[PDB]
Amino acid sequence: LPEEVNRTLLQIVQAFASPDNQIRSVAEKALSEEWENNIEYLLTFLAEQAAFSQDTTVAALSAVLFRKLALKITHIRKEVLAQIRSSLLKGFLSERADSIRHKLSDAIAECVQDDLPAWPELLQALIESLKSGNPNFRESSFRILTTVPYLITLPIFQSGFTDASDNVKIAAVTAFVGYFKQLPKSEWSKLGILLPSLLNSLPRFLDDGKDDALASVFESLIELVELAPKLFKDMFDQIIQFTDMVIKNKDLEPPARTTALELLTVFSENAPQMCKSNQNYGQTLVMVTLIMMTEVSIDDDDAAEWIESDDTDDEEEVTYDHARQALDRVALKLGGEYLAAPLFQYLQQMITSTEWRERFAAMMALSSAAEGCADVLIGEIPKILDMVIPLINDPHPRVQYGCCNVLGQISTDFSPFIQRTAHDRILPALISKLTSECTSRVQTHAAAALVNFSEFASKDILEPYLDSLLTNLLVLLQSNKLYVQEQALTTIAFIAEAAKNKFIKYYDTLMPLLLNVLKNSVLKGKCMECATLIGFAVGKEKFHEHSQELISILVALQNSDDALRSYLEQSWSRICRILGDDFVPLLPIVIPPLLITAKATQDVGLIEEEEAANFQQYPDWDVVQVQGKHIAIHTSVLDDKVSAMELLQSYATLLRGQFAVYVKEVMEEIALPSLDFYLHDGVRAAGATLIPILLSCLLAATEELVLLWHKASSKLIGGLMSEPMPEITQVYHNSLVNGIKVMGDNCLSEDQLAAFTKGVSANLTDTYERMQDRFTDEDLLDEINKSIAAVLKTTNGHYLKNLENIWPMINTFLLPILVIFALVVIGDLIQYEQTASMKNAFIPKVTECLISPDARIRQAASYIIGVCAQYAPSTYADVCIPTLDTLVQIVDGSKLEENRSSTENASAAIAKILYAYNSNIPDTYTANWFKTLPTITDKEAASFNYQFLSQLISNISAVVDSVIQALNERSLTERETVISSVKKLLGFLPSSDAMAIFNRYPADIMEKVHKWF
Amino acid sequence: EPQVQFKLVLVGDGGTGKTTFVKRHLTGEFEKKYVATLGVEVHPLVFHTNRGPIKFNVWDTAGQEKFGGLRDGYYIQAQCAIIMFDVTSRVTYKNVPNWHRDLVRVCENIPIVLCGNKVDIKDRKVKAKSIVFHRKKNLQYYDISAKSNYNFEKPFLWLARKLIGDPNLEF
Ligand SMILES: Nc1nc2c(ncn2[C@@H]2O[C@H](COP(=O)(O)OP(=O)(O)OP(=O)(O)O)[C@@H](O)[C@H]2O)c(=O)[nH]1
Ligand SMILES: [Mg+2]
Repeated sequence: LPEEVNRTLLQIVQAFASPDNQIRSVAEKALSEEWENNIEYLLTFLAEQAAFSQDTTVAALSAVLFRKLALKITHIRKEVLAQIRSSLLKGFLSERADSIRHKLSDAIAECVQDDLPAWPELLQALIESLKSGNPNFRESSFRILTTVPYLITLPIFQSGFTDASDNVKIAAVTAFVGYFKQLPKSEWSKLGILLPSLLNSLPRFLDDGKDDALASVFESLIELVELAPKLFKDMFDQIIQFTDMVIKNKDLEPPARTTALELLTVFSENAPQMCKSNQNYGQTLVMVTLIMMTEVSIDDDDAAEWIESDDTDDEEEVTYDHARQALDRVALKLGGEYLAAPLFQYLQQMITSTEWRERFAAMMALSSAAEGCADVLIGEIPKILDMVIPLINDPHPRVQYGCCNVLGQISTDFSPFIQRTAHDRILPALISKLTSECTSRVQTHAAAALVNFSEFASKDILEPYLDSLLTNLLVLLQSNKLYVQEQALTTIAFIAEAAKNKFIKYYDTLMPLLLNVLKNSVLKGKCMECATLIGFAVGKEKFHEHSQELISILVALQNSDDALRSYLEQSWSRICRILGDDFVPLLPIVIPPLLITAKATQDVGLIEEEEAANFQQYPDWDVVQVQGKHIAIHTSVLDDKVSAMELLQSYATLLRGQFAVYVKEVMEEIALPSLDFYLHDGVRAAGATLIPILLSCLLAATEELVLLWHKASSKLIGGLMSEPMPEITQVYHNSLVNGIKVMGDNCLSEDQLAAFTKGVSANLTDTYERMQDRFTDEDLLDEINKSIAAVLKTTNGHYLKNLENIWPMINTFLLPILVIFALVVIGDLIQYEQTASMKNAFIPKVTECLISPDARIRQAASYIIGVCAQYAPSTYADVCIPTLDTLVQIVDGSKLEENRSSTENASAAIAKILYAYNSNIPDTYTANWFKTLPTITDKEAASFNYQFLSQLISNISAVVDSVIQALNERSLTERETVISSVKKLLGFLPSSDAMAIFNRYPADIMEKVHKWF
Repeated sequence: EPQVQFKLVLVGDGGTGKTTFVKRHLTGEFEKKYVATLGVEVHPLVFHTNRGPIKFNVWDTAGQEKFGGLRDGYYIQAQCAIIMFDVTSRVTYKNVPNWHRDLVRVCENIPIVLCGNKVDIKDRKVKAKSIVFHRKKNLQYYDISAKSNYNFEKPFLWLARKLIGDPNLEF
């Protein structure tokens, strides 16, 4: 190279190292910007430096850079590749530092390639160097064969495995495994034969005391098992016995023993049937993991250090941690069938040893094996408790903790069967560890294990143990350490569901202990939650004894410098459910934060191409592509918006008129704008459910109401045509219904009625279309029925006119879900004698429907016939009286769950006809009707029948019973007059005749009957 | 001043939190936006221990191949390393063996700590079960969170004990 070029490049490569960002950034620009025009010179330089520079940093960097830039070699002129190769190779064979020869070898490897010219000088250099008296030459040659295994395509590797230099051996093994890593399986059996030479070389490492080098070889062997487990079949016993021997030699440093364990473990993951076909594996594996799990609290028999620390793992207990996860891993792979026997053979022994570490080890080993061995151990369950539970009182606290751990683990792993059969042994055992006699760590771990057990235990099983659980946990609550206070509060809140009643008992000592913890965001929050759950449990009057203090701590907590914030909100809310309208004065503290959050805007922004690839690292954001562009919403922020709205809505629901102050602001700035949140349906839905509730809040307090309703209805209606999600469309109709119900009579205007019709039609249209393609649809149509009906009523029929324009659509539906829809619509039409225009278009199909095999169709049909007689008496008589016989037949599996509903509407339908055309009927009928009582399921039907029964007033015992049944079955209500009519009939009978009718009825319904008559 | 100092190379896939992790140590602030590192940024971190001030010169490298390019040249004369991955992104863990492989290409034998960052996030994709590369290579593993400071110092403390060779070293 030109001498100028050299000093410029040399400066740059040297500067490339400053820890200092300037010197090094300047060199970075220089390389990237100044150095297709210069690349060959640069590669030729860096190859020269690595080969010939006397400076170590320079030589190393250059070799590393050369390799890196080469992968960024094929597009280089052949005259220069050859010169590069020749200098790299001259460098390699010259006098270089070990690490530089390593880096030269790495660079040389980048110069061997399928498309690159043959380089037979390399091949020759490797073979010679492998025979050199310099280990580094030998080691470095294997390294090359590792990186470029194709150069390989037997005595070389056998000399390699046997070499006096450990470095060479490790590189031999590395190269040997690399071959299988890189080449196809068809090539494998060609080096496979060497595996026994390799394995036979292994005992030499322990003789020389070179266990660090053994660990490296174990690393390579681990990789080989994951590629070709079967290759090991013939010598499986030999590797097992060797790893056994290594692990037991506990004067060796951990790495040879932990990697030996991993070698053992990895056979279970890659050849389970191989492991299972050889009883030696299972026995060795259990034995060695057991030995390593005793290596705890070394040189500390009392466990002083462990007793004094927090409830996290000691990361100094390396072999123990490794052994735990290994046993777990093997158990999960091999199952209990195979492992229970070897496992238990050892546990039986160690449970009884005089060394505490072995009694602990036994617990932790069971703990590790339990899930994987569940298939067998879920049945050997008394046997397990017979070993474990005796140790719960070991003189040694870590053995105690160990036993708690197992009871916890198996309460999970053998659930729900263990909860059913061992509650009588497990709970007392764990509960006895709660006492302050025991050490903090043990109390805490036992308390944790009670959570595992409770997770799958019924309230009945827990009940007799609760007072005992609670009295003990209160003491834990008084510990000076937080990891016990916290775990105590986790358990009390887990149990709060059951003990909803047993707090009143413990309340007076508990609540101040709770207030003291509050006076660890996680701690404080869990404490808040226990506090307010206890307050709900013991009710408002008893809660008043500390409510003011609790409130004032909460207020200070909210105004102090996000897990906690979700606890404050839930707690504020539970206080509101306790306090009733006594929460009102807290609103200006509690609501405004909720308002801020609930007013978040949808924030859509243009992301840039390429920036979209990385946005994947903001998980609160989501990105969608629209045209050639990407846009993003802050989704998390909008989830929080829904959260806030869910809270404001439950405030408005609880506080009724008292929330009115907030209505207009919440309506206009939160509810309504939310309907336009196009990227987020949670928002839109929350916005809609809010509407009617707000109105009814303002109503209860007091034109404003009218303005807000007009705005809100129209936005709802507008949403109907554009809304993509039918689930959301259903919400909007629901919301309209509920709004109409709040606002009352004639609350919609004519444009609204028209805009509604369009909406309905676009929804009906798309429902039809989704279904001419194949509950979601049934439900939507269910709500559309409700909104049509709700709208009809507020107009008092006038909506009849609009209703027509979409009559063809209705009519298509009429001729099962679409049918039920249409029939229900028609029933609503008639309810508000101006439908004659349509009588002819539907009665043929309704009369058909009457006898339909579908109960739901008959129901809707008969309802229509009944409603015809009630609201349109005369424009329908030619129909009602003929069909009357059909109804007497539909009436007769009639009284059966599936069609009890249908036959009850027919029943009411005939009672309607009988009423409208009273003595203009061809009277057997009314006696037929009667035999259809009682009406116990459909409430609006029952409501007509008992009104008709009451207009009319042998069958007296049936007259009475008809009413008893309806009342007791709660189908007519609010037990609110047919009774007056009945008592008059019973008046006209003696003392004794009156009595006798109730003689059939049991005590509980006779209590109710006394309070009815 | 500190006379005990080490070159620490910090590698891992882009967006796993490497810079956020270092900034948190350096200034205590948590940076919310992702601004890819270009090449490398070298930051000194000084820990005050019961054996004196220990300085780690942290070479915060670029995880995005497009900004890396020559990353591998930063590995030179490093005395220890952290490989980071993202517990919420399975792909970052799947790349751990490649990061490891490259580091040992240059830095033959040297303590390496593997860190799974972002354990403060709800939906873990890389569960404790999955994470086992540390067993196959004898690396020390830790769950960490730059956001919550969970196990914040563990990686540096481990490396410090290992490199000083004193297990009683305390921060
Ligand atoms: N929730 C959470 N977010 C984190 C955590 N650590 C980092 N982040 C965020 O993740 C993003 C990526 O952080 P960076 O630290 O710049 O990523 P980097 O690994 O340095 O990436 P490169 O420089 O491209 O290699 C930023 O938005 C951080 O705020 C964490 O522990 N928890
Ligand atoms: Mg970075």
